[PDB]
Amino acid sequence: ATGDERFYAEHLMPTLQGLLDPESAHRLAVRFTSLGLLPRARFQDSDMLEVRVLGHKFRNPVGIAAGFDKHGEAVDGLYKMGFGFVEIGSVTPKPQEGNPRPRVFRLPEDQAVINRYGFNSHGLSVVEHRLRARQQKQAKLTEDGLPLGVNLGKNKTSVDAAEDYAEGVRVLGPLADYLVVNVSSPNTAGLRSLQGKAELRRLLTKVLQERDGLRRVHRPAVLVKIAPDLTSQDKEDIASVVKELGIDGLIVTNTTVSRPAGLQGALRSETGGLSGKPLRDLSTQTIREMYALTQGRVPIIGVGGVSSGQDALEKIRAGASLVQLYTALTFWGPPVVGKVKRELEALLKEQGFGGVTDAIGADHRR
Ligand SMILES: Cc1cc2nc3c(=O)[nH]c(=O)nc-3n(C[C@H](O)[C@H](O)[C@H](O)COP(=O)(O)O)c2cc1C
Ligand SMILES: Cc1cc(NC(=O)c2c(O)nn3ccccc23)c(C(C)C)cc1Oc1ccccc1
Ligand SMILES: O=C(O)c1cc(=O)[nH]c(=O)[nH]1
Repeated sequence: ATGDERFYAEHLMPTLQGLLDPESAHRLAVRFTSLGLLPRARFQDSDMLEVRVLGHKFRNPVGIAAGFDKHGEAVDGLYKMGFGFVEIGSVTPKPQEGNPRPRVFRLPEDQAVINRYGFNSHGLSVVEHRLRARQQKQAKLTEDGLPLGVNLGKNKTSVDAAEDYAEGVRVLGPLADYLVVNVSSPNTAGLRSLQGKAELRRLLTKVLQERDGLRRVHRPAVLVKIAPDLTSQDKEDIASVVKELGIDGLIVTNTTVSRPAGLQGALRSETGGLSGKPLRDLSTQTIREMYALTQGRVPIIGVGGVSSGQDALEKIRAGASLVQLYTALTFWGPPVVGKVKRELEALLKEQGFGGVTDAIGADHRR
């Protein structure tokens, strides 16, 4: 536990959060990150944290989840924070404002957040030019083990979701190491309902056709991001279509529209997706189920409620090859990234694993 770690968690972050509502704080965090105004990330990544998956090398398995850098403004500052990979978005085809404010809420007693941003997005064209301005720098980062993902959304007024996602593949696919199709945002009408098995097969067939049409060095992996709120039938159907079509991986999970018993925050009954600690074990159980339904042959990125090495390793043993976090960054600040990495390496050694790779799916072999 470095000095920075306790100072940020016990003094600095609680003070700033006391002065700034969550949306204003989010905006200032993006600005400061984009300018490089961050503490020293001292942790050096060891060989045991390296993972090779989705056609790329990841120097460590801890990424920043979608929704923090929605518009691609802070990618290099996020690598400087120590993340092994960065995912931007969600990005919609046209710019759109999102839902009226207030639309973000903190539940500090639960280590949780509720949000109904509604896909506020600068749009594909603005994000395209931002990534083009650093495209070759990113190629060098990716070669050195720091890949980039892009998360694709749809506009609120769209009549055909599949054409929204196709446009995103055509415009940002050539700039991404992997693309994400959300079947799971809680704050757009009809989005998650993209589950009708034949409809989902139609959607993903069109996405993969568009992807396969891109030139070889600009052809990304394609992943599906799902909610934790699916029925057992929904999960069976998703696993089936994913294997049938050759989808490259899954992200598990988005926020939940459930409200687990025991939440204490005054704002627990606000509409929106809940993230952070109340989501942690629901997300881990969804990883465990999707890994089994796909026979361990489809890489999973595990996400929901991760703030320690134990949280990360539980998801890896359940089936994740990589993990992401977001809500913990908002309460701990930048030092949380090195904390998770240091604790994960210690636990791997304690449990007798040679590295991250040896622990993926290990609970299923017991
Ligand atoms: C404020 C906020 C905005 C988010 N926006 C997006 C988004 O645009 N697209 C997406 O796929 N997930 C979005 N997410 C979900 C996260 O990517 C992640 O799946 C979820 O928050 C669980 O991780 P966590 O508990 O570590 O925060 C958002 C989450 C939060 C808290
Ligand atoms: C990494 C980070 C995050 C945040 N905060 C948020 O992002 C945030 C929040 O506070 N609530 N929230 C709800 C939904 C979504 C986001 C949020 C803040 C604010 C408290 C200013 C600062 C941050 O970086 C620092 C901290 C110290 C020194 C240098 C950089
Ligand atoms: O409201 C959004 O933009 C949003 C919130 C969230 O939790 N997940 C997502 O995919 N989008």
